[PDB]
Amino acid sequence: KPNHFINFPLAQFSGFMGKYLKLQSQLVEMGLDCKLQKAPHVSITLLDIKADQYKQVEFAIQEIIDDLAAYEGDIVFDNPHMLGRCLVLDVRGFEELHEDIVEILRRRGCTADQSWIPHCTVAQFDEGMQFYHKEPFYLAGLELVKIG
Amino acid sequence: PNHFINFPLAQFSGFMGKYLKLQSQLVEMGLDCKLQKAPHVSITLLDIKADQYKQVEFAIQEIIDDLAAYEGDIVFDNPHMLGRCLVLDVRGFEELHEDIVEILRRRGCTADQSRHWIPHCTVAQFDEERETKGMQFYHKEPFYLKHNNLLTDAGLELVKI
Repeated sequence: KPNHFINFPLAQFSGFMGKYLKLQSQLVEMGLDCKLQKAPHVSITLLDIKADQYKQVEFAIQEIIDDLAAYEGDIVFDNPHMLGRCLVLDVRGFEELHEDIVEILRRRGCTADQSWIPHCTVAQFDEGMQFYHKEPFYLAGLELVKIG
Repeated sequence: PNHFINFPLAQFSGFMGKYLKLQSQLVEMGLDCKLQKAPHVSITLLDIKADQYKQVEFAIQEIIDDLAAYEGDIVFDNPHMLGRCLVLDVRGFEELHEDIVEILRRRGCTADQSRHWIPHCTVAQFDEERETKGMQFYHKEPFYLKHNNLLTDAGLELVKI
């Protein structure tokens, strides 16, 4: 606990990438001691899973993908802020997709953490920034990825 | 093929401003490259055994004592590809290089190569022999030692690999 997680890659959103790299570029100009996040994403849910349950996760993901039009709407990124040692963005528009895939996962006997604040990691620092992107999700990007 | 003598540039806030702005442009274009964190100019490479450290420190110190002979302008320009790294050309360390090499040799340290020495400042290293977009950098740092600052600063260093 945890173990793997279900990921939503943001690298595809050329709109989001534009202002994301711009914010990272800004971190560099200030000369902060940071590690820049290379492949920006949003972790939809953590999992505690054994390899003999991978297929379940597939079907769980498969189910959401099929009914994807239900989860259309706007994704918004805003309010940069610290989260321990990470600079992070607030993500909003994945709440419905989150709680659905958690049900399905538990109904398949996948422990998936029900209880969740959706963020996007920007930079890891060793020890008032402004950002806003409103992304039309509209009309498959979901991965099982292992930690880490 | 062993050790090198280093001139760190991080204390030059003027140079640093422009060098971060250049690195920032790299990040903004989204390039697969690893930025350098402690910019520096390699002054010479040497083949040194760990019992020649004392004699290296002494050469470095011998130059530092005559640092006023090298006062002038470090000029940084021409961001260009040099192998896999993006790299700035550096000018103003030519005598300092010659001299510390001479010192190091009579101290019995083997330094430099027979090939022409060309001094650079590394901006970023790429993954696979990438491309020089029309990158543009120019800066002139004054290189002088202070007189009303007995707090002095940084300078030459001997580093591993």
